[PDB]
Amino acid sequence: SAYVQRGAIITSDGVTLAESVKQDDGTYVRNYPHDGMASHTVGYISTQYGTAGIESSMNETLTDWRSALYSMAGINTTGSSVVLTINSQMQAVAEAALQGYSGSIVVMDPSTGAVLAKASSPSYTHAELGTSQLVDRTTQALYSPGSSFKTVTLAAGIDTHKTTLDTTYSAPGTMEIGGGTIHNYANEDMGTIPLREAFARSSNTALAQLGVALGADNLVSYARAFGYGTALGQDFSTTPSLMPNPAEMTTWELAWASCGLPVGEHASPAGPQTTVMQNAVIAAAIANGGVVMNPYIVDRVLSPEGAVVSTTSPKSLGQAVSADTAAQVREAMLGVVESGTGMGARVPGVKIAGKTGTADVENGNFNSFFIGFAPYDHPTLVVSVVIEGNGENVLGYGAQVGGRVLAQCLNIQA
Ligand SMILES: *C(=O)[C@@H](NC(=O)Cc1ccccc1)[C@@H]1N[C@@H](C(=O)O)C(C)(C)S1
Repeated sequence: SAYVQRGAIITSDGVTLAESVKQDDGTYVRNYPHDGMASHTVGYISTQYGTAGIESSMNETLTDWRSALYSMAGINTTGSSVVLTINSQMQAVAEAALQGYSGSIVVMDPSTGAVLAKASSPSYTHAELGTSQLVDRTTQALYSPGSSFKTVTLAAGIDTHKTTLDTTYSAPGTMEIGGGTIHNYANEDMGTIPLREAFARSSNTALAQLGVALGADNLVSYARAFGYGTALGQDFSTTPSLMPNPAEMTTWELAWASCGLPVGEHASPAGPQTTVMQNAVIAAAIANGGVVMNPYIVDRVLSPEGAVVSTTSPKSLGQAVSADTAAQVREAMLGVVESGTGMGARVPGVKIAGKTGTADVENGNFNSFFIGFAPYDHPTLVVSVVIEGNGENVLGYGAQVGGRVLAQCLNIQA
């Protein structure tokens, strides 16, 4: 079977990232041009390091008594190739934006869930497998989403008709909720302000009240309608994002969960805990009139004849919030970037909307998050980013990175 030629893995814009080369021996050596590009996505079949990506998720596609003879094991056959949805140019954009940081970025089409760029850092080359990096931080690492999760809280509060963007909230520096103390960043007392402004400035005190008003059943149900609990990806592996069993939640737990911090202590997992990919699916469903799409990364499969054997169809995971709700959420996210905590994602000449977040992790470090879309009117791309601080002060980086990736990718599209 080592005399059987495996198919190629190609990008949407025709860049071959994996291919088989017949050696004088007869056997084929798996080669990888542009080694280092989209490593986690392209993947590998390694005794030592395991399996990952397309090499393994499309393994069988890539892989008479003519069958006995090893000498004819090639004349008879060749494996079918896989054309990804990844666009090599957008992929380089994301990879360059991650240089010198650990974290990840996903760029997707909101109307279909097609993943156009997917990158994790640090990365590696296939050549190195011959000798942290291996974790795919887009899909197989979980993180506290922090305030990026407030997009869900907000969408739920509006969709259930429990609040509006102009409804005022008290946003004090600290407040006591269910026996515990919720606090705004730097205990900033913002006074009484509309929900749009609490969202823009990312007040934990205000969003925690929305959380408590919604209740645990509503917060979980809406998180799940956005994809939590699903192994996202029609043709790639994502670890499901997690929420607790609502019945086990406490009011304080619910308060922080509504701001993206998981503090639960119970049999079911603490939440929320998200993947970067799940964050993208939320941004996309909001940009997409509330319709959630199951992301995908294979466009089509080709026979060795350079012929189309199948094409992926975009598929919905359901409608998480109504169109009217999504339009209000989009307007709120535009405010974050225009006058709130996401001002760093602004790029002159383009209109960008999103939501930021920052979350403390182990050893006093923190992570920076950004989800968003562009252009504001008729969005054609969505971005999700995490920049892990790991000692460095990365406050605001997710948003700077997100806006720049969005703008560059839009130019690529033009
Ligand atoms: C949501 O992410 C909130 N984050 C925090 O309150 C905790 C935190 C942890 C480390 C450093 C700073 C804050 C609020 N939203 C973020 C954000 O939008 O990035 C703020 C930093 C604005 S506070």
